[PDB]
Amino acid sequence: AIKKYKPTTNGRRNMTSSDFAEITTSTPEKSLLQPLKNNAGRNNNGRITVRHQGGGHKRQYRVIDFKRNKDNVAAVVKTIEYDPNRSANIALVHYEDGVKAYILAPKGLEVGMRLVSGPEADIKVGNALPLENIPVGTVIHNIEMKPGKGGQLIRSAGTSAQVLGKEGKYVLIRLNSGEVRMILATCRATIGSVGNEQHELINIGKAGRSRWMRKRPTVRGSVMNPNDHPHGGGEGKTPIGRKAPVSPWGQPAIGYKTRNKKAKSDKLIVRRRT
Amino acid sequence: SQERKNEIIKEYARHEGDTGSPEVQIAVLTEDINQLNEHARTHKKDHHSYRGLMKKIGHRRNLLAYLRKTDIQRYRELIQRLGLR
RNA sequence: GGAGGUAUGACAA
RNA sequence: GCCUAAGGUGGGAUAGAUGAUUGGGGUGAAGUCGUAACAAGGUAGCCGUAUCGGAAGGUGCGGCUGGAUCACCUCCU
RNA sequence: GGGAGACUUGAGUGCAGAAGAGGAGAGUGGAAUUCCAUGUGUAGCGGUGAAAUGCGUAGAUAUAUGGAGGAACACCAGUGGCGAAGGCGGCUCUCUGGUCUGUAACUGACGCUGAGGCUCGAAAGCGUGGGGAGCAAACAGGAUUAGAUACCCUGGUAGUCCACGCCGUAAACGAUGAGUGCUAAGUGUUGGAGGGUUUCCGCCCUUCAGUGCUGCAGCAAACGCAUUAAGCACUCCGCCUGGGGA
RNA sequence: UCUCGUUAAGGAACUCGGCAAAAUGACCCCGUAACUUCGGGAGAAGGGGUGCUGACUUCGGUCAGCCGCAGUGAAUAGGCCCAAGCGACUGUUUAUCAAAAACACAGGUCUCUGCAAAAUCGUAAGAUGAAGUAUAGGGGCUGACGCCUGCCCGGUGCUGGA
RNA sequence: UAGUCGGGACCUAAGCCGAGGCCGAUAGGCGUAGGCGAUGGACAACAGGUUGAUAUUCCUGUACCAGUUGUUUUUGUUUG
RNA sequence: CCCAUGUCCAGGUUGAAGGUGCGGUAAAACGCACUGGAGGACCGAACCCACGUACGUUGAAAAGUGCGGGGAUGAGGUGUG
Ligand SMILES: [K+]
Ligand SMILES: [K+]
Ligand SMILES: [K+]
Ligand SMILES: [K+]
Ligand SMILES: [K+]
Ligand SMILES: [K+]
Ligand SMILES: [K+]
Ligand SMILES: [K+]
Ligand SMILES: [K+]
Ligand SMILES: [K+]
Ligand SMILES: [K+]
Ligand SMILES: [K+]
Ligand SMILES: [K+]
Ligand SMILES: [K+]
Ligand SMILES: [K+]
Ligand SMILES: [K+]
Ligand SMILES: [K+]
Ligand SMILES: [K+]
Ligand SMILES: [K+]
Ligand SMILES: [K+]
Ligand SMILES: [K+]
Ligand SMILES: [K+]
Ligand SMILES: [K+]
Ligand SMILES: [K+]
Ligand SMILES: [K+]
Ligand SMILES: [K+]
Ligand SMILES: [K+]
Ligand SMILES: [Mg+2]
Ligand SMILES: [Mg+2]
Ligand SMILES: [Mg+2]
Ligand SMILES: [Mg+2]
Ligand SMILES: [Mg+2]
Ligand SMILES: [Mg+2]
Ligand SMILES: [Mg+2]
Ligand SMILES: [Mg+2]
Ligand SMILES: [Mg+2]
Ligand SMILES: [Mg+2]
Ligand SMILES: [Mg+2]
Ligand SMILES: [Mg+2]
Ligand SMILES: [Mg+2]
Ligand SMILES: [Mg+2]
Ligand SMILES: [Mg+2]
Ligand SMILES: [Mg+2]
Ligand SMILES: [Mg+2]
Ligand SMILES: [Mg+2]
Ligand SMILES: [Mg+2]
Ligand SMILES: [Mg+2]
Ligand SMILES: [Mg+2]
Ligand SMILES: [Mg+2]
Ligand SMILES: [Mg+2]
Ligand SMILES: [Mg+2]
Ligand SMILES: [Mg+2]
Ligand SMILES: [Mg+2]
Ligand SMILES: [Mg+2]
Ligand SMILES: [Mg+2]
Ligand SMILES: [Mg+2]
Ligand SMILES: [Mg+2]
Ligand SMILES: [Mg+2]
Ligand SMILES: [Mg+2]
Ligand SMILES: [Mg+2]
Ligand SMILES: [Mg+2]
Repeated sequence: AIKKYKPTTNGRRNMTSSDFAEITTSTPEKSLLQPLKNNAGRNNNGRITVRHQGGGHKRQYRVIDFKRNKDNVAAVVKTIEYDPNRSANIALVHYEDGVKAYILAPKGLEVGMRLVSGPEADIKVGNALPLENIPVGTVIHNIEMKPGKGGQLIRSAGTSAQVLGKEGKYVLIRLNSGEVRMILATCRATIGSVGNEQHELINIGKAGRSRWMRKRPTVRGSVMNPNDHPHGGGEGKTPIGRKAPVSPWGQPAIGYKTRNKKAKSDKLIVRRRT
Repeated sequence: SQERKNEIIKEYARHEGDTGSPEVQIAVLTEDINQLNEHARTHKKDHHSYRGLMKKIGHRRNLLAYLRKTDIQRYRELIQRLGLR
């Protein structure tokens, strides 16, 4: 649930946060933790390549089993855990043979559920099957784009996709964005939608909290100088004062499409959206 | 349920064959009221059934008032067994 | 026969 | 020395007066604009609500007959 | 009126039955509209009092085959049913309220009304998140007209739909508060019950509770009401006291 | 001239401006308005008490007495109030003449992006974005919250058509 | 003046270097294995005394850590 | 500006959510206490900052000092690499 803080301070005023009710532990699985340094938007040349990233809290990476290709044994859900690296929660599962893994927690997943993966798995939340084995109309997430590569699509909190049909070696899927496309039928997906649906409703509340979450401030181009931004300069506040608004590198910011016009996947995208 | 109703009737019957009496009626109304409350919390938009719950509550209250005005010893005995207030 | 339903124009005289 | 009237200071409470300006309302034998209602009032009217328009009002949604006319079945004399 | 008893008719429980678009949740069906794709096909289509805007040779409308999506549920359907009212109409299941009829085993006046409080409450509207076929305030264009910020036409956004939370108002009307008893008849119909016939089917009669129509007594300013009273009575509540200003 | 102390009567008449200085200052107690997002506004304001010595104590006082001009006796610890503009707020900035009404901000909205994502660094390889995946990431504008955000698509851009 | 302090003969972070490798007019750029790299991890002694100037470093007392040689004691010799 | 790894913030104050008890109720909402210890929270040293003013202006100083001033658990200060 979302808890609304009382306005004890102006910073606390209008702020909200999740009450983390679904989280059953705060002791992550040591075996599955890996270190990640904060790149702060800087690449192997040490240059800022993505603005507005850096600082904030330290994090340990939780190795998520996106492939879900262990089909022999079932895995019992042990915990629902907070994952600082993604908007969704993750579930610690113990395979009967003693192998431990993390998965994305689907909506409605509960501690104690027994999950299976493979062509013969039931159509149940948390089970992962090849798309060819999933009946049409089923809500799915964690869709892999290439066989054996692991889930890549529909992984953020509250997201879901739906199977629309089978044509050839491809399954017609509606993605979370509304786009309808073909995914290779040998690709696997997990049944259900991603949990933590309330994630989008959080009112961050104060600037410091965004800094905790590794976001550095955005400066508007209009309040820069002309040598910094096409919107820079002018006396006083100014309008855009150009044909169209542009990025710092002169690329139109309202409406101009940036997808490669010769994309290979265009053959596989049936109906676009976003 | 007629089975659950009869077994409550036998547990609280003032004597053999006593179906009607403040104790029997109140107790049966008490399990009826509890079950309908569970339904109410699951179906919070079922306003029409909730009105049935309220009439059950008022009838139970009226019978409790009659029992208290009539035999305060019985009234205290009953409310303890059913856990009322 | 009966019944519920499907543009403008004083004032008094 | 205690109590204490009056007096002084302070922040509130309460009642009337007055105030640039402002709001709708009532009045005013014969002003301007339209014609909304009363007949089916010429788009039936009215109710609540929303929205728009100089203005009466218009339009949408639901409701009412306190509905003119011709056309049906049930009912009943 | 108070106190101690007794009672069973009011009220309730039990037992046995009856009907129902009563409510909530989750699914699901066909018809139709729209859009989309593909054939066929060729210059119109659409619309009005008459027109035009609009759509169409960038191939329409029509027609065929499919696909998507939303909303509403033809026939049944009925002064028919259910609900306190607002209201409830495809079908299926799950949860759930109430009512009615017999019986007379049980309780033994436990009842009625109910200021204040609480709950529910059409439509429009509001907030957050979805959806969006059709319809359609606003709005645009075309007309009509003296003018038209209308009626008419072509479009069309909110809204209409869903979830959750607000709002709390309607010619929210039977413009008739609730409870109880009493006071001619006739005739429909919905759900019951009992009996007399009928080979059954059904018909006959008695009856309970609804729902209508007609109509005495009585009532009413009149209109009209009339066992579903606006009649004859008792209890409690709400409300009224010339019109306007409100 | 600088730095510091005291000043009769007056008390902002000074001055662009109460600049500077003065005054307030601790603790306890009484008490505390408009307005409000119901948290606040408040330490609002405005007042009272404070030393010493006995007696007595429920251990905080109370009673009584005593001295001084003065008792947080020195030092160090808010001046306050009314009202208007602007910015919601804490923050940030012109190192060295500008700390602000500027930037940022949470919130809003638009748009791009189906993942070898868009975007960016690079001739490239290789990276960042992300060991992220549309509730995510980039970009433009607006800038808490409340109520709201009307008309114009001819022009220019963008998008689609072809 | 130190087996015991701090550093090395221990460890890894960021980062850096980088066999082959990938890329590129030249130069070189990037990068795998492998390493380097503390500001972190690990790690055995203390009190007093002493000099003009050093001391947990010298000295006194009493310790600890790793290892070496020998003596005695136990037990194991390839079902160990 | 960022990365990895350390480290610093005297002392007071306020009293958010949650919890408990007792009232309240059909159950609730909810009221009152207590507990609880939130915050780019409050007062205030160190620490960081640099708002006013005087002075300095061949300076004590190529930007400071005096008296006051703001922040001071954070979008914080600061060390090492
Ligand atoms: K805030
Ligand atoms: K998370
Ligand atoms: K900005
Ligand atoms: K500018
Ligand atoms: K009219
Ligand atoms: K009605
Ligand atoms: K039933
Ligand atoms: K709405
Ligand atoms: K009848
Ligand atoms: K003077
Ligand atoms: K104040
Ligand atoms: K004194
Ligand atoms: K002070
Ligand atoms: K500012
Ligand atoms: K701001
Ligand atoms: K503002
Ligand atoms: K400042
Ligand atoms: K700035
Ligand atoms: K706003
Ligand atoms: K943005
Ligand atoms: K703009
Ligand atoms: K923003
Ligand atoms: K334009
Ligand atoms: K244009
Ligand atoms: K050493
Ligand atoms: K070290
Ligand atoms: K200074
Ligand atoms: Mg950004
Ligand atoms: Mg500038
Ligand atoms: Mg330029
Ligand atoms: Mg410019
Ligand atoms: Mg200007
Ligand atoms: Mg007229
Ligand atoms: Mg009319
Ligand atoms: Mg009329
Ligand atoms: Mg209009
Ligand atoms: Mg509505
Ligand atoms: Mg009313
Ligand atoms: Mg009848
Ligand atoms: Mg003087
Ligand atoms: Mg003097
Ligand atoms: Mg002056
Ligand atoms: Mg002067
Ligand atoms: Mg001053
Ligand atoms: Mg002093
Ligand atoms: Mg500011
Ligand atoms: Mg500030
Ligand atoms: Mg400067
Ligand atoms: Mg300055
Ligand atoms: Mg701005
Ligand atoms: Mg060492
Ligand atoms: Mg290298
Ligand atoms: Mg080489
Ligand atoms: Mg390595
Ligand atoms: Mg050591
Ligand atoms: Mg020395
Ligand atoms: Mg603070
Ligand atoms: Mg401070
Ligand atoms: Mg320092
Ligand atoms: Mg600075
Ligand atoms: Mg402050």
